[PDB]
Amino acid sequence: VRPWSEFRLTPAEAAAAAALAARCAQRYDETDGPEFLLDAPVIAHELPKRLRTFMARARLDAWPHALVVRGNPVDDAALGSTPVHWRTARTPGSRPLSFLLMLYAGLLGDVFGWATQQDGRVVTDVLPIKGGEHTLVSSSSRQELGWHTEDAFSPYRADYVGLLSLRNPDGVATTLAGVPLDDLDERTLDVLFQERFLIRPDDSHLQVNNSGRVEFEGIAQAADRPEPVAILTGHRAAPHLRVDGDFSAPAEGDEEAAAALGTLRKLIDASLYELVLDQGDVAFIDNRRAVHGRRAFQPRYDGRDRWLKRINITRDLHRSRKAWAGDSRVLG
Ligand SMILES: N=C(N)NCC[C@H](O)[C@H](N)C(=O)O
Repeated sequence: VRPWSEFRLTPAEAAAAAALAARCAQRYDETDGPEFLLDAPVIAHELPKRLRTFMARARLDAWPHALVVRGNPVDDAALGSTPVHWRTARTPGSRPLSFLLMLYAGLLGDVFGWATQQDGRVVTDVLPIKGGEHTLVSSSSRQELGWHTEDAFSPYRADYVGLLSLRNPDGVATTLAGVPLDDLDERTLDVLFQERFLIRPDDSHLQVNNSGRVEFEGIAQAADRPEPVAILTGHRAAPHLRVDGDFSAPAEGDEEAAAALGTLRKLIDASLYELVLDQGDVAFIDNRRAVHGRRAFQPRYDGRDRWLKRINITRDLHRSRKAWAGDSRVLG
């Protein structure tokens, strides 16, 4: 038994999906261009039927922390070396796989980016950046990426975070945890459902981690003057989760909130588990049910580092209307 739902492509299905992505790469100039953003969800209807059935059903299941699709071929020679930075990471070798991720994502919802993250790209990059080993962002390595809800600070955070493993030669684990419902007593649960916590945007939204835009103003407002929010929402028997293990804090001087958050931290630490995304594996993490992170690892810096493409997905773009930063697909 596993806490995520898993699908493995047959070689023929994987080949068909790859061919569709390659065709898109031939026909559109970029993945984040207006044209492909609009067309991808309909082109995705041509993906292998068994995969479409999996995506449609698994998303409606009550339990999974992620939807995992194994078996997409990746040829390291065609892919080329791991980029040294996200800025130069739209390499020709990675381009078809970026289209593939977008097509899969279009089966689950509306893709979007952030004006304040990797230049507002929709398909973003996860890779280790030399000098940035001990940071709190996804280009870290030697320091573990602590568990968190993606963009916890924001009402407009993704419903799903998609990850496509381009290479992962040393098998570094992604970490996941759900709400620790088997261990949270009722009183603690009660407190976590109340608006008694603070966050802050994570460091990926800092100007220094981009190559402004007015949207950085909103990040500052969120960091300097966070509004108290709940950590748990929805059904008490299956709550949605909004927390960042590093940045969450209790409301000022609220020791009962603090106790609940401390207990939560301990229970999530104790229940955190590993998912290894091997080369060609794709995961869609349910960002309402689960926190995620990434284990510490020693970076290589030899051209073959671990490298993922990544994408934020919402079930409803209109929920972030307020934050539509000039365009509906880049938020802030
Ligand atoms: N490090 C913590 N706890 N949170 C922020 C990490 C996030 O995954 C951020 N969006 C990033 O990609 O680096």
